[PDB]
Amino acid sequence: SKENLPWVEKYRPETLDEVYGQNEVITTVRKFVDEGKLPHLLFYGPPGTGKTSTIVALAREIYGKNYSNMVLELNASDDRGIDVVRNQIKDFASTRQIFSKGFKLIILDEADAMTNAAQNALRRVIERYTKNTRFCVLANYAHKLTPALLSRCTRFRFQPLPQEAIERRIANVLVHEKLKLSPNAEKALIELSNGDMRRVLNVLQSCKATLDNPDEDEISDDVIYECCGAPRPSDLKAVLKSILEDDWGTAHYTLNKVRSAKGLALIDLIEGIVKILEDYELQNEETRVHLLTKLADIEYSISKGGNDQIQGSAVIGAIKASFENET
Amino acid sequence: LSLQLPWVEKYRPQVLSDIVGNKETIDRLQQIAKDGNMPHMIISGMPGIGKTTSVHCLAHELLGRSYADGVLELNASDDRGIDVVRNQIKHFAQKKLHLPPGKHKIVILDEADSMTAGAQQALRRTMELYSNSTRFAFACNQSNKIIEPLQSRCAILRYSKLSDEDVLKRLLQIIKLEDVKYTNDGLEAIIFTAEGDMRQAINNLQSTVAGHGLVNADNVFKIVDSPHPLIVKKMLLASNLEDSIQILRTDLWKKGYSSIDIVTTSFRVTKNLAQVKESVRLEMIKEIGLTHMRILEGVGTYLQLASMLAKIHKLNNKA
Amino acid sequence: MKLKLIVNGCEAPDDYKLLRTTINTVASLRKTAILRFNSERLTIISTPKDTGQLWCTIPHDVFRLYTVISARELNTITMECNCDSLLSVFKRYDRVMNQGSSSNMTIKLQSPICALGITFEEIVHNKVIMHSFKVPVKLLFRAQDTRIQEPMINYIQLMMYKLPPISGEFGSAFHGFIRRVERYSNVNHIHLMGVKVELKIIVNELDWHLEICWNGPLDSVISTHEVIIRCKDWKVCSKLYAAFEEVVLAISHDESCVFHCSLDRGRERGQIIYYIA
Amino acid sequence: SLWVDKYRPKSLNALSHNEELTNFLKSLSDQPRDLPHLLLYGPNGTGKKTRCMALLESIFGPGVYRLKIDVRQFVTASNRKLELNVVSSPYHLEITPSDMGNNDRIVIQELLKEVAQMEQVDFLAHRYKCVIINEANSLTKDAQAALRRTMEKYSKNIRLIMVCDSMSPIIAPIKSRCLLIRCPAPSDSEISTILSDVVTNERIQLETKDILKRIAQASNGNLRVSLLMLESMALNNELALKSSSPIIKPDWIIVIHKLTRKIVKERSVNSLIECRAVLYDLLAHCIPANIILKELTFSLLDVETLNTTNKSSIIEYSSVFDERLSLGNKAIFHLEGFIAKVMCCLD
Amino acid sequence: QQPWVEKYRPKNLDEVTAQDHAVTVLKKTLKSANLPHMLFYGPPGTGKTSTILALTKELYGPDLMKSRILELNASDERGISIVREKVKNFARLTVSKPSKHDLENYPCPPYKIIILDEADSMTADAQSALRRTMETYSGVTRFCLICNYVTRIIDPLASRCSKFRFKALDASNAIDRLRFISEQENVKCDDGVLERILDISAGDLRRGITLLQSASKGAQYLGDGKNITSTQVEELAGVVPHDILIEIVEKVKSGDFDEIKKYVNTFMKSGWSAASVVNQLHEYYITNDNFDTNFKNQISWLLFTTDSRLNNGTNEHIQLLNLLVKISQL
Amino acid sequence: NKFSASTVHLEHITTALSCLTPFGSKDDVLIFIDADGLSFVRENNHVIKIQLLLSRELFMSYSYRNETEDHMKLCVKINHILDSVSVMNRNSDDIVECTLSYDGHGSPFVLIFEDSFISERVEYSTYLIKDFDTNGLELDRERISFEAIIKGEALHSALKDLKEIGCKECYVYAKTEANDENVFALISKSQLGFSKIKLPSNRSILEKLQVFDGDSTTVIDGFAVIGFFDFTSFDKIRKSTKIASKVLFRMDVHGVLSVNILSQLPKDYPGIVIEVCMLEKESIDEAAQTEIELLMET
Ligand SMILES: Nc1ncnc2c1ncn2[C@@H]1O[C@H](COP(=O)(O)OP(=O)(O)OP(O)(O)=S)[C@@H](O)[C@H]1O
Ligand SMILES: Nc1ncnc2c1ncn2[C@@H]1O[C@H](COP(=O)(O)OP(=O)(O)OP(O)(O)=S)[C@@H](O)[C@H]1O
Ligand SMILES: Nc1ncnc2c1ncn2[C@@H]1O[C@H](COP(=O)(O)OP(=O)(O)OP(O)(O)=S)[C@@H](O)[C@H]1O
Ligand SMILES: Nc1ncnc2c1ncn2[C@@H]1O[C@H](COP(=O)(O)OP(=O)(O)O)[C@@H](O)[C@H]1O
Ligand SMILES: [Mg+2]
Ligand SMILES: [Mg+2]
Ligand SMILES: [Mg+2]
Repeated sequence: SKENLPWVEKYRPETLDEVYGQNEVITTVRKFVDEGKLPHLLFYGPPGTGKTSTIVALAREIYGKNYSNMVLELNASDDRGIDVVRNQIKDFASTRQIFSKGFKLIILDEADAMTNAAQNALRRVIERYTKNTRFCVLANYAHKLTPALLSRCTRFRFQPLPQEAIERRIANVLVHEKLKLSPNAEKALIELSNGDMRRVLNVLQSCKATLDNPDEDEISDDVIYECCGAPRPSDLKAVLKSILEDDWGTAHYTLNKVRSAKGLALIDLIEGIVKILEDYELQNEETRVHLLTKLADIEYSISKGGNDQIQGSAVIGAIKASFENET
Repeated sequence: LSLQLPWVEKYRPQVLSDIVGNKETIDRLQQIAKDGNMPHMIISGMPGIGKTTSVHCLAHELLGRSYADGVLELNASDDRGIDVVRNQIKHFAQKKLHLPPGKHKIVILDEADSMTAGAQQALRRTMELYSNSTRFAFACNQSNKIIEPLQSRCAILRYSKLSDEDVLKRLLQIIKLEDVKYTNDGLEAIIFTAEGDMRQAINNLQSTVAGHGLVNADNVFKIVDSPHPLIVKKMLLASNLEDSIQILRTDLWKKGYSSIDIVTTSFRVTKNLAQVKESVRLEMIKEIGLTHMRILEGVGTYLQLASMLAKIHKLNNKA
Repeated sequence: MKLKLIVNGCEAPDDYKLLRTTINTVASLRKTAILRFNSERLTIISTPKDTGQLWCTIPHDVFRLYTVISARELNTITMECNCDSLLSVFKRYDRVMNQGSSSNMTIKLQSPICALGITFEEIVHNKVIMHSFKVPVKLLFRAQDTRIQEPMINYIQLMMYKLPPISGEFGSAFHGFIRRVERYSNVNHIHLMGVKVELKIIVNELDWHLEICWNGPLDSVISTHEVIIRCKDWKVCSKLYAAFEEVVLAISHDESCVFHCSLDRGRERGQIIYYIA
Repeated sequence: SLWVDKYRPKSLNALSHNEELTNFLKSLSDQPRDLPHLLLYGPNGTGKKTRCMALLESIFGPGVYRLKIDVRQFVTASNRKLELNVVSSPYHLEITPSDMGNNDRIVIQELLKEVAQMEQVDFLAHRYKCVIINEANSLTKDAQAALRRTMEKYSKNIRLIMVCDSMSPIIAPIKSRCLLIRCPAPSDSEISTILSDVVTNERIQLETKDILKRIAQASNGNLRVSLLMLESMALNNELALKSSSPIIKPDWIIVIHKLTRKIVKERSVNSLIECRAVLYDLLAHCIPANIILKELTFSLLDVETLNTTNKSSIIEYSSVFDERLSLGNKAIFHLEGFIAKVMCCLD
Repeated sequence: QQPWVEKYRPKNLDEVTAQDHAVTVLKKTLKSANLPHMLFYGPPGTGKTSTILALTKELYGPDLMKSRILELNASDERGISIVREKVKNFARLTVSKPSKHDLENYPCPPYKIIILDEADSMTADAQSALRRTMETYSGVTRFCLICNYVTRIIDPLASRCSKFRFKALDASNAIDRLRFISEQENVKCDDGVLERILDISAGDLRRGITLLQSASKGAQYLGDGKNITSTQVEELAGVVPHDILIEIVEKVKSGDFDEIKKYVNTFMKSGWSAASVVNQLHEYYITNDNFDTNFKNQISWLLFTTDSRLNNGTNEHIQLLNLLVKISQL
Repeated sequence: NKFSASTVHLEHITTALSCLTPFGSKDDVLIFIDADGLSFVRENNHVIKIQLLLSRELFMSYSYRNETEDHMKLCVKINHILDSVSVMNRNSDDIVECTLSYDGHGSPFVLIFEDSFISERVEYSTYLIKDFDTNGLELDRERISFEAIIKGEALHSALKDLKEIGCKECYVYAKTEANDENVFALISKSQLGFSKIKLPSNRSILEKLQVFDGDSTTVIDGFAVIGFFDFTSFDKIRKSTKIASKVLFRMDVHGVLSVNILSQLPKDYPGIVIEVCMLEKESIDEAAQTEIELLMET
């Protein structure tokens, strides 16, 4: 029945040895488990880094078959108010351990969605029952956590997934699905991933679905770019060359031809040209300022709708009028 | 598993002589503990500087063997409503427990900032009528969250941020009782990453010794990161745009910090930024808020942060 | 505008109990009620203007005295009266006759806001105790009166069903059928069904589905008919059927439902119609 | 009676302004079965509501002008027990949810979801009921998001003819599902002809027919305004339009003109406080701030003592502060900012 | 019968045109049972609601549709409480057993689909309660989020959902559907038509079908039996004629403020929407070869600012006058 | 279907179901269906668990055609069955006939009620089973610290008094003396203060009290068994003690308490075996037990 699951949930790490990327955190929590003392943990990082998998695998290693009766997993799908904090968490922490001779674990996922009233009442619950229960807090926005709750929990930062970890997980996925990935397509997948394994799996599944014969054909860069609808690395430099080297009559034609050959979106081209221009050696310090302050406004206006052609010409104008400073 | 408590709870001070920091306040608390007459007090300060372990130790020393039936600790985890104030606190105040002369019952209302208004207004009468037998010890993080009539009857004790030597002394005591190998630079890094928080110093030290054993700068900085407000300050106080964009990207975007967190910390850093003209500071506040609105509306991208930094540099160079 | 009537509950029990059947229903539905005193007939109205409307016809022969004169057409004057006070007075008379008495009700229109002088007598045991009451009412205008008209119901090829009388063998069974859905607390919509004869109470929701059935005999005097109704209207239907022997049920396909009640006084027959949208 | 509502055309053949818009409405009414959702946009006073009524008359026959008014009750989350009048009639329904306030979602999610789920099966043609949403541009962008799917899913039994002016604050999904019908304002010749029809019907004695032309140019393509002006002038002159009859104007227009004169003449902080007092007086009369800003701008641009630079600065500040007011909560800040910027730029 | 937009709505996945990168994946899903959580985003009128409502049909069948599908749009309450109770209880519900006919005809996947249409109108607090609902019951239920602005979906929700971008339907990839609908309704059109309807309606087949229906309803009203030309289409679309926009341009060239203000006052009386005249001016100024690089570089930003201000729901007269006056000073 | 069960004793099923109402009445109830019978396992906050036992002899019919699986687990909302089975079985001439059935996974739980002329039918769609182990909240069979048998009426009166006096916290005493004296009291911490409800040592109320050494075999005299239980969980057995004749109390050294309600219609069926397992509080305080002991001394 696990083969009828999405690839994001099908390839969830069941053990702590299947969590890639985060090494200084896994190798610390494993020593915490082996020593026998597990402090109050806080897991922080971008989405899709492996926090909710790491904590569940850690608790599975700690408790084994007693996971169900020794773990209280509460998330944003539950009414984690002050009444729940005082009426469920408190009596789960107060009651004695069920046969494990150790501590209980209370996992508060998406704790950034908890109110300040429910977060200022958990502090003394954490402090009082530290002997027989422990608290793990998972969040991606640390500005919604109260400073005292941030002080009571040991902080572990889940960095964005490096290229090597993403490629080693991609190898396992390819082995399990009997798929093939071109060397030029793995780099594109890693670049579009932005440190998220969920994006890796959700793109690879659609790439497998795109292939006519998933047992003989290979997922090239064309397959990835067509499935995810992203501009090619050549279509992101041809448009920039037209904007920065041609006139105002052919740059528009090149842009509208690139946006019509494969139906590319304006925002993807904007965010690709921004990355391309970030490597430029602009020697005015005002060209960069103008480019950023204008392309950010165009990006903000795109998110609210409006005329597409007007914004497409505005990108050309903002890139052209900025390099006039450099020259 | 094991019964080994975390060092935050294993090394919680049980006497007033082990609480480091605020020497002028701890000495006064010891004087109160010896003399006996304890006035109503409000202890406030930053988190983790020793505000709870001070009141608990003071109550323990002041009451001796009568601690079980002489104190009433009501925290935010308990229903501190108006009914509880009118019934449980009233009945504890009306209790006639006989104590050594000078000693008084102590109502340790920890986290009193979260208490409602009607409960505090009933507490007004509670400390007004029953003041000869019981005494109230409010512990908070912000003194303005307790109503003015309640603050009038109390003595305000303002705990301060702990220095780099008191925390070092307590850390050395812990390392001496736990046989931990260390190096001076590692301990200095622990103090630097603690930011005057003893709890977050003990936690970082425990994590470092569990993960690597030896407390050096590398083993510390590879498990606990430098404080992100001090990196946001470095990013916001740069000279060129290509030197602030580098600190933004390689130290806040590839490390895993959310854009909304960066903006929220930038606002706080700008509020406390020094050697900056007030017009520049207010313009920076406006530009940070304009990006905060965009991020809250959905566009939380690195390009928006780059534009915010570019506008900050624009207002810096001439405006 | 002179209005005066005399009621005797002990003299005629049927017309009197139908008056009890009309007053209880207009009390249970909503506050205030409309009373049009036509020169030959009375009609007690509770117009919420989705919520249902009741139209009960009360003849002029039910009361001992029906003197009604007004300057409007057919001596029609229309009252708006708070139902709680008249219900209390009526319950007082019920207790008066329960303790043992045979006195009559003298109801006079004594003075646009007016009141009814509902006065009667009670004897405890050979003592004279006079019960005087004054229920404040308002005078509806003729232009306001013509704005209220009885809802129309048609059955081009629809289906009315003859509900078995409650005095028969199947009357208690059908009453239990109607009240079975009333036992559930978390019910707000009931889906009636019509097959030609079976009727079923169906309540389908996200996670649970009632489907109560009537397996007894049914009659339809002389195609699918389903409607979604509220539970409170079904309670009102239960109360109306409990006090009526002749009950007529007609179901329209996704348009409306009508609960028709009739008492054969023969003489003009008193009828109660509950229009349900 | 009011001459606006006593000479209103009640048919598609009685509507004499634009022959091109009548010939398109007749084409729409030729086959009412496949009538799409309609969005009528144009200048105020053109007669978009009258043309909607004429289209409904041509589709559903006569009887669309007998309007019955019933008040429906809606309850919010906080149990505020809000209120809304629902003008209705046979074959069609009329709602101005924007009047309810920011809680227009609670009426477009109840009335528009209860009349779209009725199927209107009478005694067998289900047909459709036309719902007219007056002031479709005043919705709070949440009434439209709960309306797009509502009118897309239930289009079989309901049709929506939304009437609005300047359909900028209408979201793109709503305009995508609606056929946009432009209603241009009549020229001065058509307005003069209509006023001639009224004056010969009402038998008032006019002299120098040019007066009707003057009313047409003063109304600025507004039939309602022109008819009200004509009635006021005839009543104040005792049914005799003399050549020197004063063209009466709305009082708030004169007050805005006086405000413009004060701004042009006096440019100081105390004059700015007096301008705030005038603005508060105007705001106390439920005059929309966007209309006040538009009138202030287009009356300051008519001053003959201002050069091109000052007028360009005025229009730039007008656009900036209009955009600021569109995305704000308190309009007094934006109005004061615009007035202060104009005062600073003039001197 | 019915409006042409609803009459010609796709019923199966073989009539959704020009979206060949997101329909092929969903059709490959028909054979397997590993449908991921879907995030459908794109321009309005691109076929997202016509794609999900067809994929659901192909997956389940009409009889299983009422039991294995829950649809929540913006027209009903979708607060934090609703997400926490109704959606969670539907996700916790066991998969209904298909009938023999359903199994023998339809693939009948062992999961249900929760469609959240117009998810961009959902608060960020209610969106946070779905993050664990789509992951704990991912093997019993599936989620499909439909929106027009992907930025209004929170990043944690966008990470768990596979993103399918629906391309804009221009005159190159959506011409076949319009030509099929026109032939099915016996609409006689000139050459050039059905390529101008798809250009006036920028990336919106719904508007391109409604405009064709409107143009046909007048052609069958005149009764002359003539072919619809390229001027009538603009006449019922709202496009400003090339003789009034030319007057606008040649009045802009003479930078007199008063004459421009008077002509704009006359123009706004005709009822033209500013969002169309700004677009036409953008085309005229960008495509012209009589203007230098600096003029176009400034006109692009001017038109962008005007369009952004008009998108927020501002007065068209003030913004149009400001734009034209600014152009006259370039 | 795969399982079918019918009965007429709706009062017994209603009483069994009303014992699950103290645990919320607005959540999920998990049902086991095997050859022995059908049960309702209900747990709250992983600190207390109640389990019914309706034997197959209780119903007149019990088929259980499920040959493939030993038991069937289904999860439904509890309030609806509570509202349904409350027919009170009036009009004794025509007894309302119950009919419980469950065709399997995907099928809804059916409650057909027959009133001779009326055949109503309620379908309960089952929910996905939560990943929780009912074996966790279970007591040892080798580590019993004490075992006591108490009559239902005295225990019910004790819990009623504790509820009336508030009883925010409760304690349990179990001390056996060498002179055959057995003491059992429910000491409580309430608004009043320190209150003790000592059960009588007579065999009519305390049938058998045996205190062990954690081995369930040794009989040590002069030792005391202390159980600190939150009265929020301890009050859940009050409604179960209102229908019981004898109650069995067993606790181990790991702080779990098993309240075994013995309820004493067909002749073959034994009754409703209601088992309420409860977890002990940690009791970080150490002088509280000393004060309990001193209060029991005098
Ligand atoms: N280090 C990793 N190694 C392997 N798979 C990973 C890793 N990190 C994430 N994944 C995959 O991404 C899926 C989602 O990650 P989760 O850990 O469940 O959520 P998360 O990473 O904590 O992000 P948030 O903050 O909860 S939105 C997992 O089920 C895995 O399939
Ligand atoms: N001055 C101090 N001397 C010794 N240990 C200290 C000191 N301040 C804090 N600690 C340590 O901090 C932990 C206890 O923190 P608390 O004193 O409860 O915090 P607090 O200052 O009351 O802050 P809040 O209000 O509870 S967030 C133990 O690990 C103590 O050893
Ligand atoms: N690819 C397509 N093929 C055929 N018809 C299409 C296509 N895309 C859109 N349409 C038509 O566009 C009209 C509306 O389609 P929908 O999918 O309901 O709208 P939409 O894509 O959801 O846009 P919204 O609702 O504003 S987000 C229908 O008449 C469809 O037939
Ligand atoms: N063709 C016409 N002939 C005469 N009067 C007209 C015509 N069209 C509109 N009117 C006048 O316009 C008035 C109503 O305008 P209204 O519908 O409110 O305009 P809008 O819909 O733009 O607000 C009516 O009083 C009517 O007299
Ligand atoms: Mg997670
Ligand atoms: Mg503390
Ligand atoms: Mg849609």
